[PDB]
Amino acid sequence: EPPSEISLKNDLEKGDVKSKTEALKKVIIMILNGEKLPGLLMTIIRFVLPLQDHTIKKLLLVFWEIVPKTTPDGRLLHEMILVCDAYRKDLQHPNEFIRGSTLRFLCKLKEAELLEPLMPAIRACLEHRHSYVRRNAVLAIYTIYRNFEHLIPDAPELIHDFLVNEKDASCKRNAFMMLIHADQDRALDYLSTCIDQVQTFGDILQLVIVELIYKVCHANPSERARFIRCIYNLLQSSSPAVKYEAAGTLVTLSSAPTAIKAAAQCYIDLIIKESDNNVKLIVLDRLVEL
Amino acid sequence: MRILMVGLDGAGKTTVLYKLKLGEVITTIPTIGFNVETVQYKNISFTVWDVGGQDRIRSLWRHYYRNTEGVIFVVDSNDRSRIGEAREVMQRMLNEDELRNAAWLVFANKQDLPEAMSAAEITEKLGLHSIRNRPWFIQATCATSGEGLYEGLEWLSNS
Amino acid sequence: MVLLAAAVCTKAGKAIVSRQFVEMTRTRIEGLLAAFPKLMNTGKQHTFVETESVRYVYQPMEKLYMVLITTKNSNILEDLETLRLFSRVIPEYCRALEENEISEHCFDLIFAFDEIVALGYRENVNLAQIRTFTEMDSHEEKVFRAVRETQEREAKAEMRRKAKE
Repeated sequence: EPPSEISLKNDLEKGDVKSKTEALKKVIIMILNGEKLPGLLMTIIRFVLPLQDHTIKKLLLVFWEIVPKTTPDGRLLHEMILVCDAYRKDLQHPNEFIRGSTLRFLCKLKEAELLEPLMPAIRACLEHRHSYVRRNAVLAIYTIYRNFEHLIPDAPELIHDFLVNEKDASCKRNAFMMLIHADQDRALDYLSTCIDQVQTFGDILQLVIVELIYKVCHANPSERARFIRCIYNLLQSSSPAVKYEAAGTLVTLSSAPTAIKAAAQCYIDLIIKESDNNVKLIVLDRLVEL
Repeated sequence: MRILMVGLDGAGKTTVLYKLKLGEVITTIPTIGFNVETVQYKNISFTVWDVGGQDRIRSLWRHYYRNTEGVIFVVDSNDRSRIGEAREVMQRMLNEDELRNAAWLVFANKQDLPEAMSAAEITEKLGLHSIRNRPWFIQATCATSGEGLYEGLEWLSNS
Repeated sequence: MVLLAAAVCTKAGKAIVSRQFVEMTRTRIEGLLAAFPKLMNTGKQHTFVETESVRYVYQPMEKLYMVLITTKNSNILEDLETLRLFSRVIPEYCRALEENEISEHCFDLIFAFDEIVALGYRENVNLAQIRTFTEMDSHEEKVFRAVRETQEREAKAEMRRKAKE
């Protein structure tokens, strides 16, 4: 009549965490199949709200994440609210990495009854001086925006003002990515502002705007000058990325004989400079289109 | 030992707890869930579930239906409200058998906080007067008071 | 995102490990991909192939392939750095090379994907430093000693209160 589920249970005792680790791996593999039959849940439940083992928690957590959670128990196993309060604390945790890590997870996470006061909780965490933590919120939020955008409704602006408060490029970059997805307009307003400053700045964020601008014109234009003013500055162009895009965007925008020429040059030099052949071909392909 | 703090926690039922644990107070949202601490004595380390007796959480505790070893009832001694009603619930604990494996303490908390009943008055009222197949000495705390508690407890692990 | 999955590959027709940024489907997207990869399509050499607007990006590193996939345009170099970069990282991450070591440090490795790359963004430099961020921290400790201690005092004191009363 008895089973090795139990066999694992003693091991855990035996080691502690260590044995459990082993158990996680096994479980994992077991999990990996799909497969498992419940009961260890209880164990897990028992020891884990009163236990640390951070790594293990990380394993555990992730396991929860990858695995379902709207589990035939509910929805939730049904404790998805209670346990969380420790976790919420952790999420609260003064302990910034710890929160950040959670957040990382959290971006992956999407479990609602738990979320609601964690909405409050998160808000606090944004304030924490760590850009890692804050950045993590940007993903997380992104995750909300599809899942329950509304959950938070005032956000697009809130962000946008936030940007104002902000200055970490990494976070900014992110900020843009999400911001346009929420609404371009805010980005644009800012865009107006930024126009001169751009040149000074780091690429990655710059890139993101290039996509956005594209979609809108085919639908409707009349907008140019303000852009142009900048755009000309962009006709410096110099990173291999920048250049790669820069001619590419241009064509998207224009095809005047003068335009034709501008881009063309960029290529030709580029090529000449160019080394990865794979690359070379690619531009051709564009060219082939052209 | 598994020691149980039930009733709706957020009232400072949890305060009662936080006061033990750090010395502090409810600096949490009023807390439905398991709150866990281990307290070590006789080095039985008492694992305390301070759990709100709020709706689900009261409703659902079956995995925690296992076998008890210690009883705190943390009390709003201003509550003198849900207790009869409680008595009415409480029977089903009585009707549990896991529940008869603990020599316990009801703790009257929240005394300063408004008032409290006759130690007796309560005793019938939750239905408490009636036990014996578990010990049943009585101990008042408050939640800004409580001492000699430990006498209560002393007997209790050493039952 | 700029990558819905990173899968690290071994020659076997099979990719040694993988992670699914986003779940929905089943492996058949991933499963199918795995199959195709194993097959290689007999194709001779070339470290890149994109077909049908899907980049299949790989790097043989030995008998191993590290693979990334994408469909719409990218700036190459960056990318390369990564493949290569992977090829810098592993003996540190999971220990050297042989599946097993990795098999033990799976968690570490997956963690590295996330860590390294937040949705197709090159997050940092410095591997050790990368360790640092979590399961290697600092704050928590600072807090703990003081706090734990404080509580402990209350507890100690409590021990007396308890003890006598």
